[PDB]
Amino acid sequence: REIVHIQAGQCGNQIGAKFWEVISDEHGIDPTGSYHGDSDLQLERINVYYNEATGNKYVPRAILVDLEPGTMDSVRSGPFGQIFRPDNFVFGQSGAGNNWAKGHYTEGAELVDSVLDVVRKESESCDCLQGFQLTHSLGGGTGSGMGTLLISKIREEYPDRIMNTFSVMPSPKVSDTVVEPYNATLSVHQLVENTDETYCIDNEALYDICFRTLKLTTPTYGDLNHLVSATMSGVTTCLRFPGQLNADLRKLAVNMVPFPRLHFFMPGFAPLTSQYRALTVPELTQQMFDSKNMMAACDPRHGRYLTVAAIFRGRMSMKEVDEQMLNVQNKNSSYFVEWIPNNVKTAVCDIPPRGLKMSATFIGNSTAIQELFKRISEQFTAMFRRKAFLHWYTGEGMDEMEFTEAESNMNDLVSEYQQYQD
Amino acid sequence: MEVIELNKCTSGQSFEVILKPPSDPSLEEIQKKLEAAEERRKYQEAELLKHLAE
Amino acid sequence: MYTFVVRDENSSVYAEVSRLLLATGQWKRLRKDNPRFNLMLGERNRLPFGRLGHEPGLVQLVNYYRGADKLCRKASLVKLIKTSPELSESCTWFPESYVIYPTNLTDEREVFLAAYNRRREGREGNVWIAKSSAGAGILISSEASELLDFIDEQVHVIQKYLEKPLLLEPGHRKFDIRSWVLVDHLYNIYLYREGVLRTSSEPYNSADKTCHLTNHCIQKEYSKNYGRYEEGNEMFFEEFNQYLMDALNTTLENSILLQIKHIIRSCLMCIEPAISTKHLHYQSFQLFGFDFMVDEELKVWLIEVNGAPACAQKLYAELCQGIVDVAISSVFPLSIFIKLHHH
Amino acid sequence: RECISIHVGQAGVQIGNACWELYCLEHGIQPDGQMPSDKTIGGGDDSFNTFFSETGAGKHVPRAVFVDLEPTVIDEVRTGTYRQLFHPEQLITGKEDAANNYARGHYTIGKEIIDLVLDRIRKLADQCTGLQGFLVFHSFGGGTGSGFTSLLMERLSVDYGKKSKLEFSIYPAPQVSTAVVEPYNSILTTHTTLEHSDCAFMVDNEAIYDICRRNLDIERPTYTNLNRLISQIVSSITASLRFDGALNVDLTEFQTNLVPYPRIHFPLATYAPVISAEKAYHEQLSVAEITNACFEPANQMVKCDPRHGKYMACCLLYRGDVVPKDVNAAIATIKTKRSIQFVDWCPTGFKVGINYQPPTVVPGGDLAKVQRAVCMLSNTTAIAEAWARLDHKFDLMYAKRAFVHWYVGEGMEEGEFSEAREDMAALEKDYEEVGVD
Ligand SMILES: Nc1nc2c(ncn2[C@@H]2O[C@H](COP(=O)(O)OP(=O)(O)OP(=O)(O)O)[C@@H](O)[C@H]2O)c(=O)[nH]1
Ligand SMILES: Nc1ncnc2c1ncn2[C@@H]1O[C@H](COP(=O)(O)OP(=O)(O)CP(=O)(O)O)[C@@H](O)[C@H]1O
Ligand SMILES: Nc1nc2c(ncn2[C@@H]2O[C@H](COP(=O)(O)OP(=O)(O)O)[C@@H](O)[C@H]2O)c(=O)[nH]1
Ligand SMILES: COc1cc(S(=O)(=O)Oc2ccc3[nH]c(C)cc3c2F)cc(OC)c1OC
Ligand SMILES: [Ca+2]
Ligand SMILES: [Ca+2]
Ligand SMILES: [Mg+2]
Ligand SMILES: [Mg+2]
Ligand SMILES: [Mg+2]
Repeated sequence: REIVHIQAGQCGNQIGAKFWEVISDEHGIDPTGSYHGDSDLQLERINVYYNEATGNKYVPRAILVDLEPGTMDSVRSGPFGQIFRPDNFVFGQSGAGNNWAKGHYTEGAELVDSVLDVVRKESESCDCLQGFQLTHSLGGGTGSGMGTLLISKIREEYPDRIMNTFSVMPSPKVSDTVVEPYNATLSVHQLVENTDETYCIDNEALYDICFRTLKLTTPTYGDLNHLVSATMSGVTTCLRFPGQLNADLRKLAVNMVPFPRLHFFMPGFAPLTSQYRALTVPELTQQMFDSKNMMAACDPRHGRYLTVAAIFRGRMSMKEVDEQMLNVQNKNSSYFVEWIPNNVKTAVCDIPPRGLKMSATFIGNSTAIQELFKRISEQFTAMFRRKAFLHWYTGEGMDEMEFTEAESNMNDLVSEYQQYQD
Repeated sequence: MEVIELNKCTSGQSFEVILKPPSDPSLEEIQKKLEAAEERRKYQEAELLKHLAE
Repeated sequence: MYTFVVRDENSSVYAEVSRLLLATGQWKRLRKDNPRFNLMLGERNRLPFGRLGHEPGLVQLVNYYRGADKLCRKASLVKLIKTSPELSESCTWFPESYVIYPTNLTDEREVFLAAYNRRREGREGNVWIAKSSAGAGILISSEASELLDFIDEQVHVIQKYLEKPLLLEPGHRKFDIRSWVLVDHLYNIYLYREGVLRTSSEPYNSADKTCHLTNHCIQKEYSKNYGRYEEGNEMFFEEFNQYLMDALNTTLENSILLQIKHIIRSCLMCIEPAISTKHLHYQSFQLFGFDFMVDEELKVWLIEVNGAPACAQKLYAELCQGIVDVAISSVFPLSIFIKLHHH
Repeated sequence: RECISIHVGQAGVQIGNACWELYCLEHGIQPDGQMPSDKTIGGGDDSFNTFFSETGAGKHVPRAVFVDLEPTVIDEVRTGTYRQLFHPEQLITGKEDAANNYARGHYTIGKEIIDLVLDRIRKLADQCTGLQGFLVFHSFGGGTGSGFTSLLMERLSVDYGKKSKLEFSIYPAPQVSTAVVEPYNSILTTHTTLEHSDCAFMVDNEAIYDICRRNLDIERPTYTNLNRLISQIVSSITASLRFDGALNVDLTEFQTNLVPYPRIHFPLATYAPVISAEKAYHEQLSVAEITNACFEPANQMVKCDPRHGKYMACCLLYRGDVVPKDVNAAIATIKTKRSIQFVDWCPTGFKVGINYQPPTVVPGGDLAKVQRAVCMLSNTTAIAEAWARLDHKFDLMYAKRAFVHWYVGEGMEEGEFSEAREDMAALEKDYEEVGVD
């Protein structure tokens, strides 16, 4: 079961670049593509994210997309830049100017066809393609605009494959432009309709974790992206490493998504790292469900968990893992829906992440995620009610009504997340 | 408490102990519902492409 | 922290037990339909026992013993006696009783008329009584056709009437002893040291149904002398025991309680192999209310057993705490009872 | 005669792999299929030939068919120790599993492979002078075990309308769960299989898990521990078919002795004794001790309380050093203490069967070798508890239509849910009408 990776935009390629830099190490793949590990478990499922080449070389099944050549030149010049397939670099020149319209309708349109040719070529060499995973931000123009355009076009051609995304939400605390709510609202509507699984990565959460928890006075995008790498490694562990659960993207969606539109997951990770003391199983569980370890900036206690999937990594007592997991459910039983039995799933992997002996990653379909969409919606209306900055989008051919629709679709999503909270 | 039908063999024996007396569809019908499900599955798909065409 | 749910709002006893558990600060009340509980205060009718003991890492307890209806219903009690060797047909403390089905509707009609004609031809007192589980409808008559036609006019039962009841001289009235029994998950039989006497207010007349029925509702409704002698027509053991000493020159422990403790043990040991939850995936406890009646020779009789009793106002505090102490905290850690030892 | 075993889904394949392992040990068949005991190489009308065909080279080949929409589980049978037993034509695999979706295993991914499975089944059916029926191993909760099984039961009922069909079903348990939509699949597959299965043996994974923990002292039972225990019970039930005897000698007799009402065809199995092989030496239980254990809920394959449920039939299947007189004395003494209330329209009696050969165990397993063991098959109304538990979980998710879109997206209609559930409510009504006091 192969997965095709796609990274779009500055944020999409920079977090995506780190993702490959991380798992490549976890599987023992050097920057040249040669395997230099010890455990065969590293290679039992290497085909999921890597294609084997001549001379036992492992090339990521990744596609790098951007309307500017800047962020992709850095990737090629980065640590693991020589490992990516050269043909899979697809870039434009004019850029998207942090404009959703430019990425979705005008400048991305010129480039989108070329990308699908690479996607098609990768899918053709997949014995059993299970789906695609995209990394991008919703606040910019390329990853947001063009990224959703690709998702829409990929669905038209692979309607029976799972569409997964790691979607970085904008935040005024970490902001590049005031039109980020416009771009994010337009993108959210697309994700609601055309994805099965969206990992909501809120830059507000990443910032607070770097500032409050990790005690970094001035977080940099690199600091926030270290958090994203740890999470992306955690939520792909069951895919990348063998287990008794034969995990795949379709199974995750069937069990995590009770309603097709409510597929926006709150990811959490423990222990938060920027360090020699090992962490016990109860410590992982407590921190994992703690709001200070959530990557979405929502209070879980303000909502209810529809479904939860937790992954513990390292050598530990699986019996103890149960003892502490069931404890949380039985303690905070009010924060889990009572009408979905056995809505908490736990898996264990003996292989720990690089640098830690014990770790735990958490995937939560919580109705508290409505707080995030409400935050975006408020920021969106605050500008739209005065049509502020709309000329950047109407100049690219869009009409006001398309905003009013995305606004309504956003407010509707919040209402849907609310009805299931009672 | 009456043992009855004491059958015995080399590999075993069996008996009964009374303690108190007393006081499908056809192949076509299958294919009909099966093919009918793929029709709804292909119609729901066609609607998706029609929606994406818009 | 411990988890419990509530599904019986009309329970005046466990409305108090729910109060105390929360007051400890170590117990939490969830919603009635939450499957993850450590304890259930389930409803009277249709308690879903089949769904209990199936939650991983969750020791579940319930305040009702499944299958206890065989002892807390009129028809099943009489059928339990006789058919049970322990509670033989020759049960000295159980009033002679027979199960009667209405004609519109096994049945024991011809057997009732058998032991009736013997008393008429033997010059013996032949007064009987009929009642049912659908009561607030009772009839006391010396004839046969009158009681059986009243039955035709659900499953009823007819038993012999205590035509010679023990009467308290300060009034010449009839009392009714209520003893509270608690059976925990270990099937230890705990009797509450404090009981009540729903005394009457009118003089018993062996020739009207107010001086014959001693329910607190009848005394508060039909009787006018409510509260003349004792408060609320409910005497306690301390007052009663003193009257036994001054009048009959005996005590409550010997002339009455010895029999009461025997009747309690016999009934619960009889159905122990049918309701015991020792090797079961869930545990059960339950509070019972035994109603007795004492005759003039100081002999205790068994009237009925209630599965959902209501405790006296004074003794709510002392009792409902005892429920938590021995039934709820015995399995979920955070004397006023007499343990009836047995095997 | 002959019996064809069919193993569907992950649980069916793994449990079947454990059963045929135990059959080989009990029949002395080597992992290369060579049975030295057999002196009729190539032929043999013996009793064990009902489950094993004989090749010209003298190889005892199981009369089995393993099916799974995904190839990972059956590949271990192909590279396992007993790989030589089967030929590849019996091991059928797909590419994509059903993703725990009944609709995906019945309407979409199942319909692609049903025709092939039936042909492979016919390849064995034609090797049978008289075919008795089929033994179907599968899980309620799995997408393939529920969806594809029900489809096959519909088709077998057409192509083999005379042959009987017995079921070994794994009732879902949260302790070893695999998906949250398992209740949906368990209800859909029971509704679509009820009219086709002649008798079904439910195994609650909760019972096996607890039994492994308490009696075998295994902190975290694996599927291996569960399957090795389950195969012991399956062996007791199928022993009468594979060894000479007179009780339950053909598949139709299970229906006669245990299934008076066709829809109430879910006998409750109880096994004893389960002893930890870690124990150096255990106090070997007596005939009366193991018989009494048949009435302890902790030893039942489905957690329920037979006291509050009337019996309709009861078979005792002893295995080992057991003599009829011991059995009768145990039955008489257990009547007095226990409360065994049959229905008024059935005799209060027990059909007993003894096989002198002691229960076999796998070398290096967890089950100690015992000198006498018993498996009780009692068709008691108390097993309706499991249907109620399963039905309540169904009503909780379906009230909000949770996860339903996944099924309708494969072709299913929302109505088929209420149809399947209303059938389950009817089954719970039938159990009550038979168990009223
Ligand atoms: N006793 C036992 N139960 C099992 C075993 N394997 C899976 N199960 C149970 O089966 C249920 C899931 O069904 P599976 O058989 O794994 O699924 P499947 O038949 O492969 O169908 P798919 O969803 O397409 O994979 C869960 O409730 C598990 O507890 C096993 O080996 N032994
Ligand atoms: N055999 C008998 N002899 C004399 N009096 C009898 C009797 N059977 C019943 N009684 C009288 O009938 C009264 C009420 O009977 P019973 O106990 O059936 O009523 P009930 O069900 O309302 C009691 P509770 O309020 O405790 O549930 C008793 O208090 C007693 O005075
Ligand atoms: N976490 C993270 N967020 C980023 C990064 N770069 C930009 N962002 C965020 O994404 C939005 C800008 O999007 P950007 O990726 O530059 O848009 P694009 O280049 O046109 O696709 C803002 O909300 C930024 O805070 C990055 O490297 N990491
Ligand atoms: C790759 O992503 C993952 C996939 C899976 S799975 O393929 O086994 O899907 C399942 C199966 C059963 C389930 N029950 C519930 C409540 C959720 C759930 C589920 F998601 C499990 C993962 O961790 C537990 C996981 O995390 C990284
Ligand atoms: Ca032979
Ligand atoms: Ca049939
Ligand atoms: Mg930028
Ligand atoms: Mg009353
Ligand atoms: Mg599978």
